[PDB]
Amino acid sequence: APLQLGKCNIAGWILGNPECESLKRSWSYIANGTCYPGDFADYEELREQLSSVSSFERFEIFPKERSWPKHNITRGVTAACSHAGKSSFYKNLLWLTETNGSYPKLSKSYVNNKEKEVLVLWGVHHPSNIEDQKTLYRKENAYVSVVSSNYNRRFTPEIAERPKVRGQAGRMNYYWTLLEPGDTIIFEANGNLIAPWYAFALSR
Repeated sequence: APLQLGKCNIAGWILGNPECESLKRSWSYIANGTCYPGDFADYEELREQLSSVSSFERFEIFPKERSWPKHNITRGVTAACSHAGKSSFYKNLLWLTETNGSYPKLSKSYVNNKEKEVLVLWGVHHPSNIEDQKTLYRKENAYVSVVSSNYNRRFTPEIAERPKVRGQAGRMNYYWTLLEPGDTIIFEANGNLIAPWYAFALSR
């Protein structure tokens, strides 16, 4: 039987758009997208990845309140993702910002210790201007590094004046990779990382 996303699409569901329900289960096919504007890398491949699963589990990959002691985990909400008439954010990601005047370099790793695949999603924030970049990340030049046994990318914030989309001039790109059992993913960044908070374990 199909997975019913109702008002949402796969992007809004899998990122955790606050308007979208967060779920083990299975389905044969899949029947509010990104509340923050941006590009979703490999989106159609992800739709196909998720099209039929035999067990699916949402799990807290990086516990929000215990993982990021040198960064701010609470101001990272936006009117673009509002909920209960208040600013909010994707339920599966975490918008890290500076604390105490600094955004130190972070380094965070996860090993898939399960006996099935793990789907990890993250984002990179692209401010519209350099003043907002400095306000949030305390430096004009930042990087996000994501490495696993078969994935290696370094992301550079693209700062540029852009049309307002859903009220926002900034953007947020979304990315993902899969981890087989025993594979390790490492996040390194000194700004702009929208960190994993919940990830997914699934089987084909």
